[PDB]
Amino acid sequence: SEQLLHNYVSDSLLTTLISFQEFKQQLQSYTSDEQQLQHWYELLQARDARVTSELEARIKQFFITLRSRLLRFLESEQLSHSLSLETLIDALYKINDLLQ
Amino acid sequence: PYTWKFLGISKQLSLENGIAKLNQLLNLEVDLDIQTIRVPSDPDGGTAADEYIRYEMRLDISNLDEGTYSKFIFLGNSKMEVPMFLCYCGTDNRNEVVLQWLKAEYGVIMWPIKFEQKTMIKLADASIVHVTKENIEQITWFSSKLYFEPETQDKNLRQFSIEIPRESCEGLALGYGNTMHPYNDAIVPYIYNETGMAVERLPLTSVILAGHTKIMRESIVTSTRSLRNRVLAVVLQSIQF
Amino acid sequence: DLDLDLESSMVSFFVKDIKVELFVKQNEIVSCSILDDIHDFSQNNKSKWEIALLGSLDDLELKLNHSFA
Amino acid sequence: SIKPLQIMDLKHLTRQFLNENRIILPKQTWSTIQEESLNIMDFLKQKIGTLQKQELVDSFIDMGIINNVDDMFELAHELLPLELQSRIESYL
Amino acid sequence: TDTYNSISNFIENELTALLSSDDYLMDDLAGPNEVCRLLKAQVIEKRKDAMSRGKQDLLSKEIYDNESELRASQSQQIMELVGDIPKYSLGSELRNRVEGEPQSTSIERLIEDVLKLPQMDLKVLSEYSNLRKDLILKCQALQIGESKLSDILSQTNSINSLTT
Amino acid sequence: NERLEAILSREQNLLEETRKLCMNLKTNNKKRLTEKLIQKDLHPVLNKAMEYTYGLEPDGPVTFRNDSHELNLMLNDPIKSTADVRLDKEEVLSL
Amino acid sequence: MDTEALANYLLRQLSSSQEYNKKLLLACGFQAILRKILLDARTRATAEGLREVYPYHIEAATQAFLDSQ
Amino acid sequence: ELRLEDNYVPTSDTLVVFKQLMKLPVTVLYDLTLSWFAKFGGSFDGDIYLLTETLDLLIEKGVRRNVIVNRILYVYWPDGLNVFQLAEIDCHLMISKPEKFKWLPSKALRGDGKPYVVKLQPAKFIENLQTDLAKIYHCHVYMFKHPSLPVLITRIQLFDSNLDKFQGKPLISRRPYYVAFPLNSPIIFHSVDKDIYARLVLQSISRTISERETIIFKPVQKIPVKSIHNIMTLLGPSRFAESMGPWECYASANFERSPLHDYKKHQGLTGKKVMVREFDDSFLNDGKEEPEIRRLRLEKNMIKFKGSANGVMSRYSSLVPIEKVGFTLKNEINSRIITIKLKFNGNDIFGGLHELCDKNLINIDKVPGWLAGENGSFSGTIMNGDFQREQ
DNA sequence: TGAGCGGCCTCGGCACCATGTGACTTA
DNA sequence: TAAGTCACATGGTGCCGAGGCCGCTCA
Repeated sequence: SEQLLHNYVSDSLLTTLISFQEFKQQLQSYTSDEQQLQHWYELLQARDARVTSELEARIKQFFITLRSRLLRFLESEQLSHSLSLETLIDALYKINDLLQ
Repeated sequence: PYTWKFLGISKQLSLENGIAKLNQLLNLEVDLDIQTIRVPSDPDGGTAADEYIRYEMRLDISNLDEGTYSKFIFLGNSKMEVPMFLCYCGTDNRNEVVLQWLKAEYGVIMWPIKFEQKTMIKLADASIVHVTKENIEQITWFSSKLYFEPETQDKNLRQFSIEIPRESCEGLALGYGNTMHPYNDAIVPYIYNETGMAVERLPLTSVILAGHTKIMRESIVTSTRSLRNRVLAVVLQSIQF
Repeated sequence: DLDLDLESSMVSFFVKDIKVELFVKQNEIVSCSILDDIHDFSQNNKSKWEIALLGSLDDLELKLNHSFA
Repeated sequence: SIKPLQIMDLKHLTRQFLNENRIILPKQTWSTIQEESLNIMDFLKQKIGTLQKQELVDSFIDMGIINNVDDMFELAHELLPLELQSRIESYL
Repeated sequence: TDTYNSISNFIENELTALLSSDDYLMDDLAGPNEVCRLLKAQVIEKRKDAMSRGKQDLLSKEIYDNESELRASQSQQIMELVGDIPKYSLGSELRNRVEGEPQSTSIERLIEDVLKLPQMDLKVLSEYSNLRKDLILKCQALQIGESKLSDILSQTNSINSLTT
Repeated sequence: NERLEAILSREQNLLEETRKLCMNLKTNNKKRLTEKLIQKDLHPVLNKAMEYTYGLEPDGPVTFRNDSHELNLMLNDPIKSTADVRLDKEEVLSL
Repeated sequence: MDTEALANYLLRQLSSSQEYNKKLLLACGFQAILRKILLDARTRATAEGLREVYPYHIEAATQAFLDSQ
Repeated sequence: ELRLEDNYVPTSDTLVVFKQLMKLPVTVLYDLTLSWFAKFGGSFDGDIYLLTETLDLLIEKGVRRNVIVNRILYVYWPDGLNVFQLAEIDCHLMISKPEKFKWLPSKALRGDGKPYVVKLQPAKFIENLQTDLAKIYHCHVYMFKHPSLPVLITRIQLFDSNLDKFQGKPLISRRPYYVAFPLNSPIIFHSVDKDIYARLVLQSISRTISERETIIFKPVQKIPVKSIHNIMTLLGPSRFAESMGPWECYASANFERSPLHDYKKHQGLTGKKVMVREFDDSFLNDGKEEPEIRRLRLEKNMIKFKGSANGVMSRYSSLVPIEKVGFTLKNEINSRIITIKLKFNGNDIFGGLHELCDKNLINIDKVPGWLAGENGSFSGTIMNGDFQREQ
């Protein structure tokens, strides 16, 4: 389930979509220095790994919160269609008083 | 679904002469057929003066439907008060030209034919007895349906029908005995005995034989391409004075 | 003022203002319902009255005239 | 709403054409052609926005309907009353 | 509940708009200008037919299908696991007594319902069985007392007839 | 749509349970007829009730339903109990 | 509902005598489109053998017509 | 939450409501306006007594109903009529014009097969029905008692879901389904509808009536009959049920009085005037017959078709007009089953047959019981002389 | 003179049996 | 080749809700 979200996130990352070869091929206009391009690509990898981890953290939190809230809804529905034994005991006590 | 309109004729007109004038007027050759039928072959229906003259005029052009197949059937007997009637099917506009020519050539008085209740019962009797090439008469049983449209105050009873299945009709006929008029002798008395209805008095608009024909008060429509001799004869005794 | 159905089984009437409605079988009351609620009127006394009102019809008339006073 | 046509408008428009040439339209086909009238009008307005003399007959030649102005005022003959087709003939 | 709007809104808020804004801001602050514009140009170029609303709608529909399969699973688990006596296995007067009385207090229906009362922590179950057995004894005593009272009423009828 | 799916699942579960209960009741009644009262332990005065009840199917419960209105009859009705909980005379006398 | 009513429809869609003639010719062209489309619909229905036409028939016919236009 | 309360406003066409209130008279409009403003209120500003005085000024002004219809649809409630209003106007149309509605009867069978005499606690029944139908559709139900008949007529209205259609936020209504509950009768009258929503409403009604043992509704007739009074006369809990046609004298009891009555006025002492009926076949053989014996044969036909000499009171109109009946008479003539299917059509079958009997077209001495109006509005098969109805 | 209800009635959509003909088999 | 069985596709009777004009109709 979360694999779809992970694939959607990873398929739209700059490092996964653009390689370092394409990075250097595109950025020949401003600087031809390979060291500065490598440093900028390292910064790109650091920042997109950081935001990838942060997106993973928020989607995990979203999934757990959604599952917990909808599971409480399911539990409330099941309790609505079920009967607790203590209320049955109280009703039987009232009926016992009536028969008494 | 070939509706036959019926018209009586005041004179015994002979069609084997003068039809070339009609051919010249219509610019086409008609296929006139001459037959001498003897319809009441049963001993109880008469044994003398039973011969009729049957003319089958046909505006033959092509055979696809009644738009080119408006037949004309004439029946005649010289030993009657009224000697001739015609019946024609189809809806071609040349049919009224043929009627106008017949009037203006033979000087005949022609009026439409209306059937009474007992006439309709006798016609339903006539339309099941079939003549065979071996010179025998066969009663083909059809699931009839008497259909009434009474006129009552405030339109209380608009219409009512009496459906009679085929096997019940033949059971009634065999219960009555060996007869050759099943509806008038077995079916109608059984209806009168059971439901109290005298259908010869009630307003009867049509009796429907399923798959064969459904005759009405002013027209007879038949699935079969022609009209059998018994129906023509009963129509001929119907218009007598 | 009271309302009777066709077989006089499902009825409703007011004793003073209390809407007492009854389901009664053959010459014997099998069900009762006190509907009208007064601020002085309670619910346990209501249930006790509903249980007491069950029984025969002549007994209902006698006990209703008894509790009316 | 205001721009789409109605079903009874299409009955009154093409009822005689479906009667002379035997066409049977169920209600689903009627709703479908009511939907299609909007698409046809949008396509006609996209092809021809403004109206002057030569461009309409050139477009109708490009439409594949006609081949000349003779086809124009013969098609107008079978779709207009006598005064209107005479007026169109005076216009062409 | 409304799970599908929450999923779609979470996608379109925290997944694509946040990604675009964060990518633009990080590429602007990486240094510079022309570098950022060009790199944004090709990353927009290769993400064609992938960030479109049809793709997010299909992703939301597929994750909804997965979640609905999980809902079917946990629904079977939560329906197959019952804790106490369920509904429709007990009388209508009992059910009405459970969730607020309908003012129709009938002795006969109560007797008929608690005569059909089902039987099974341990102390609650033992208390329920003891209460059910006590109510069965109440019903038995009620029928015996009614028949006895009818007999005594017939006897008193005959006695008063003789006395009068 | 999900709510109606849950409703249909509950109704189908109830239908399967009811059909299973009906088939179980039919087989249980057949087995109880076959294994309990048709054996040699049947009291001989019930041999005639069995004859019209299962042997060939009159003079039985129809006769009593005629007589209970002909005579305005009652009998000593059974004390209604469940799950083999027999009546406790000491308990009801103390009650 | 005459062709002049359809011309009124077209003018109220776009909102002297020469423009009225232009719109009347446009209405004639619209009727020509509808007649050709319905003729193609009957042609395909008769090709499949059905007596009447259906939405998929006329949708395929109009897609084939707009493919050439 | 899916149940529909009595304050929601649906999207209804203003012209349909406009032509709907045209049929109501002015006094029911007056009563409806005061009841509506006392219960729910309106966009018009004023006291309840002030609005009563305003409607009073309207009714001694003698104004036409069109003006007050425009008022209550344009200033009192301009946004739209509430569901309670839309149900109550249509129920008032049902009360005003009962002949415009057709009903279908259905017996309330239960358990073993004995019919269940249905009894309703109306407020609890409405609450339970609305909660039951709320699980499936957006349902509003309204219930009222007939001013004349002893029935309880409900009205169940179901609401559905909803080129670019712009925006409506609507809840489109369907045609309402009416189920009429007589007070103590297993027979249940419901409106003529065979779609899935009518089946849903009848199913939910059967599930919510019962509450003790499962109840199924089995339809006892498939030909609808108009005029709810007539279907209570036919299938309702009255004496005229199972005594119709020649046996309406027993249902009306006009021929015997109490045994505590004067015995000088007994039927056996004063006697009755009759005619010798000829058992020989003489009807088919036969003018200006005597006007006293003509009155006697007219009385004979009147007795045969309506049960009473003077009838239950032009004069051919029966107690209940019947639209369609079909009888399938079967006999055994020498080990052959002979079936005759008689179908009828009209506004009053047995009145028309009575008129045909008066015109000497049908023998009144041979017209059977089922043709005479016995077990009326029931179509069935006559085998061995016994009429069993169809299903 | 003017609004107005009620029988009429036809449109047409649906429901069902009825029906004629080609394809195919039997003798 | 005459007769039979078959599904098939169209013919047709009956039914009914919607709605319109009519038909007086009455103030």
